[PDB]
Amino acid sequence: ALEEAPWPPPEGAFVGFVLSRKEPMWADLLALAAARGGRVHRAPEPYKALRDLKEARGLLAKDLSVLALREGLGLPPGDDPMLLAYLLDPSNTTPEGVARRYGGEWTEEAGERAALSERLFANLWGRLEGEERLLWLYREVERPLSAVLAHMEATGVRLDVAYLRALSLEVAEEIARLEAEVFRLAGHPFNLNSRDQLERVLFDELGLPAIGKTEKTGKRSTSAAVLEALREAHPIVEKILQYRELTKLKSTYIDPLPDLIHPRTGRLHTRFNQTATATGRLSSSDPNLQNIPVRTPLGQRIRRAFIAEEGWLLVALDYSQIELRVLAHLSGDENLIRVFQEGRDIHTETASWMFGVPREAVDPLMRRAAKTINFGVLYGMSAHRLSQELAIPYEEAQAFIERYFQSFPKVRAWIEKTLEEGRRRGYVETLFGRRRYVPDLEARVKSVREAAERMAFNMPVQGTAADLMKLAMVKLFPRLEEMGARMLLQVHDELVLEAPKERAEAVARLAKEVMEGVYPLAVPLEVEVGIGEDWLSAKE
DNA sequence: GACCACGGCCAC
DNA sequence: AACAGTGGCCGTGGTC
Ligand SMILES: O=c1[nH]c(=O)n([C@H]2C[C@H](O)[C@@H](COP(=O)(O)OP(=O)(O)OP(=O)(O)O)O2)cc1-c1cc2ccccc2o1
Ligand SMILES: [Mg+2]
Ligand SMILES: [Mg+2]
Ligand SMILES: [Mg+2]
Repeated sequence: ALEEAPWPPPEGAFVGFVLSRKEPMWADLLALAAARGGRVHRAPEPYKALRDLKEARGLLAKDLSVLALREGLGLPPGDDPMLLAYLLDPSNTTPEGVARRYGGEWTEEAGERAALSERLFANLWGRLEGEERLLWLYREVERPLSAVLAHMEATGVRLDVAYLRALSLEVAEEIARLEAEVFRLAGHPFNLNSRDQLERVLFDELGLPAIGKTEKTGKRSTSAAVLEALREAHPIVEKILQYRELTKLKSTYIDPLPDLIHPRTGRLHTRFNQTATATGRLSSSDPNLQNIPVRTPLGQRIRRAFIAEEGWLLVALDYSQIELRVLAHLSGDENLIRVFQEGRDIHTETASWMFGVPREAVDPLMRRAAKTINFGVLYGMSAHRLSQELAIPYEEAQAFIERYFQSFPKVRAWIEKTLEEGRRRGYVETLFGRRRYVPDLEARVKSVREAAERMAFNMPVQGTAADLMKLAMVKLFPRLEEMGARMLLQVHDELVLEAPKERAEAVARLAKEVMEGVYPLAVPLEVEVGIGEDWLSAKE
């Protein structure tokens, strides 16, 4: 940890390493070091020294394991003090912040990162002695999960590049037509992408009324909620919303994604961040593949670009009404449990209410609208906003929210119990004991307290569902290798797999069973599954 | 070139 | 916009 011994290190040492850049699939490995006892080992040539390691044990283990897979080396991740910190407090999200909480410094030298990994592991493992529930989540979920994510990251997903490039041009021509239509209505040209320029045109030059203001700077907002509020008080607004949709999808997905294909795989490689969220969810970045478009007809065209290798099929599995089922288990609502022990669909039921139509005539776009509504209401939405999203008088929306919860009395009782317990203990917890600390529950400004309250009772629900999915991933991944299949993506309550066409149907059937039986609840988990040549087909 | 705050908006 | 929650990436506008 200050003293130096010749490479290689002894078995079980802690590793540090420096990458030329944050993405492991794209990084040059600039330095590799390892630490054990009172000694640090430094490698003369980093790529060769990788061959010597049996596992990756230390800070950001998964990242080094991914780079090793890229080179054809099986170097699974083992212990990672970031995972210990994240289980102790999920505000622990980066090495910089962990080190300056638990007794070190994160620099840019591999040998220091290795010596830091050594101490940070000893400190945090000691803080976890006696937290049997957190130790369980570390050994049975997070640590084995890191290996699953490393393989997902190194495998990647195939993308139809020539398609997206052709699509970029069709979208550009439609963007330019819309720009010209707005310029004409404004009587002049300007930067439609400049929020501040648009504000002035809409609210000063034209007379349009300003419905709301931005948070930090108090400017007149031009957000969709504001604009759609007057989608007919001027047609220009209508075109602006269509321009925004198109430019958003072009600059975020259509244009950048094609330029991210890796030269040695032919595929697109995301990163699955395991200590990035306050609830236990994963996140995805560089690029985010958890927010690929899907809701609009153009977003659908984009999602179709995600395709199976030649000779394989994509398999898509998605839990049914997942947080609603979890809520049933957590709250013990007899009436809510029943709903699911009878195969009812509350998303479909709210849509039938919303659109005045029998359950037989709800289509997939209707039910999507009802999902946002049902979860909006659930987690604390206000009567006022609902009346505005649903386009109905204030008093009509007040009432749905009343009936929504009368249905299931035990829910509000579980909310209040969770908060009281969170006020007493400092934190709220998932079914498996994952914690989120929420101090503001006893803040003296109502607005701050009530926000903390909404964050606080959402966490056990969203975080239990994430625990279940993570555990499902951990159980499923060994069965996929034995069938010659691959795990490609996770989108919170959804998995995408890639399987040989000859094994696709068996793989689907199997993955569904594992997901549904991951951890029986007081309510059955149902999983929808589809198979197709592309990401969209598989979700149908 | 690198970093940042902000408004805004995609997904779950 | 807002008494829904959880993320990450865009362009703009700005500094060093
Ligand atoms: O606005 C939201 N707020 C929120 O907190 N979530 C959470 C809660 C859900 O259980 C979980 C998984 O989401 P999801 O798989 O899409 O939905 P569900 O599992 O409940 O239902 P199903 O699979 O169709 O049967 O994500 C989702 C949405 C939402 C709204 C929407 C509209 C379109 C497409 C997806 C959507 O997602
Ligand atoms: Mg679902
Ligand atoms: Mg889903
Ligand atoms: Mg730069």
